[PDB]
Amino acid sequence: KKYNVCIVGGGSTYTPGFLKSFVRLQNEFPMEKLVLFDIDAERQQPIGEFGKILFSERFPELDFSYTTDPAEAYKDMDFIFMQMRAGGLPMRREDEHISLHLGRIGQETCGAGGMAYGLRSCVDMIESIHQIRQYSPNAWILNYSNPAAIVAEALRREFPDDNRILNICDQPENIMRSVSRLLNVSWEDLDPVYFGLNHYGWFTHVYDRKTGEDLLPEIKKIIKEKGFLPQDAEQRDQSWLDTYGFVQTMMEDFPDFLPNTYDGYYLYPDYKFSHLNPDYTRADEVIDGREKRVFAECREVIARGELDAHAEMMIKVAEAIAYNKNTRFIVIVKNEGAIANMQDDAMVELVCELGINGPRRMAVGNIPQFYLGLLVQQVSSEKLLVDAYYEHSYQKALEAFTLNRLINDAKKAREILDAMIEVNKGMWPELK
Ligand SMILES: NC(=O)c1ccc[n+]([C@@H]2O[C@H](COP(=O)([O-])OP(=O)(O)OC[C@H]3O[C@@H](n4cnc5c(N)ncnc54)[C@H](O)[C@@H]3O)[C@@H](O)[C@H]2O)c1
Ligand SMILES: O=P(O)(O)OC[C@H]1O[C@H](O)[C@H](O)[C@@H](O)[C@@H]1O
Ligand SMILES: [Mn+2]
Repeated sequence: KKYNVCIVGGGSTYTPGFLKSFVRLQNEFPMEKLVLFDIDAERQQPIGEFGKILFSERFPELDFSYTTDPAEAYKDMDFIFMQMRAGGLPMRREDEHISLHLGRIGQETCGAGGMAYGLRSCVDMIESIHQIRQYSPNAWILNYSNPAAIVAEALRREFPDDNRILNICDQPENIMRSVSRLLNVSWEDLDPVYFGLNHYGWFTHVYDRKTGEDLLPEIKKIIKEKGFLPQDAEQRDQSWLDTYGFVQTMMEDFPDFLPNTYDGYYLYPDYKFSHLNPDYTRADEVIDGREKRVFAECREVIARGELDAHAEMMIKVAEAIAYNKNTRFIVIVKNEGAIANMQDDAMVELVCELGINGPRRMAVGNIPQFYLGLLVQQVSSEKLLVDAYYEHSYQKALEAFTLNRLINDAKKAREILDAMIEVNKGMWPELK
């Protein structure tokens, strides 16, 4: 048996990493057809022409194509890999610049910039899934598209009976990968216990696979004396090294659990804002860094005619689904008791077994009071935001902005929200 796969967002900077991963895991994940879909034909073209060269060299049998036609992309598909960026990096720049220029953190998925990106994603994600369901109702939809917490909440309401949609994030695994470098072990030999929302969580235990010993006490010891580095620290930009290195401070103020690196924004908004350049942001770093290198690569290959971890995890998720492996991943799922003292309809992030029938979440119980206050505040802000999407309510958006920890003020919320409405004119829902 071989599988038909479609990548939504074929013009993404991560797509070449997917095409090379499909070649490497060719024996683990047998494919018969691959289609790159995108709404930007010119941005997707050099990536698709690079793939034709690559596939000819290393995957001749595979039938590869790139298109901007939904019918060609979504017909008779087994898996849909979604990695769109609603508004693209130019709008990510506006998310970061305007927030920082107005005295709050500007970030891709957290704060005012994340909720602005969330409103754009709600519109485009719901529109895209409806198209997909028009052609292949039973295809497994694996979504990377951000902001994941907001997208999952909106998709929960729009498709309540759809059981083949899974939102995932690679941050929990990247922390496990960083821990494996800390401990000089294979990251596949770590068994975590994790709870929280997307980009807002903590590891309560880090067990060794073979022996079951809690490695978390030793993890904090090496962090205090040596620090915390990403597993690919040699290739990472300086901003990522600072984000990972900041966990040393976080673990000294809050020593119980190993934190998701995104916790630093919510626990240290003053420090994080103080060290962010308002005129040269992370979106500019990506434009000058990853976007430039990847597109230049591809154009080098097209001109000549001849010729990782992020793309591999989604493929491994597809493998666990297609072959009913029931292996453990940290994915986003509906709560309904898994976190016992939070509401049923919250989209939370937990360890789950993954098979043909979807994620099988494991109960965590009642979380401590300190973390309950943090997560309920955030999940309420997210649910109020998609409330504004469904109700066309400016008032719901204002309450979502005010409640959020990275804004925290009603007058600042209205000031930022009004600025966001103007630049997001044709990409947001109406807010009246
Ligand atoms: N969940 C995670 O942990 C995780 C990790 C890494 C990246 N991501 C996400 O992957 C995405 C790719 O990021 P990037 O830096 O490559 O962005 P990018 O701008 O390079 O790629 C986005 C692509 O999606 C396309 N697109 C935009 N709107 C679309 C729509 N409505 N329909 C179809 N295609 C559309 C664009 O044409 C563009 O080619 C981002 O959304 C990012 O948040 C998620
Ligand atoms: O800032 P970038 O290099 O685009 O990467 C940002 C990405 O990194 C993190 O690991 C998160 O898992 C993603 O959700 C986020 O989008
Ligand atoms: Mn993520």
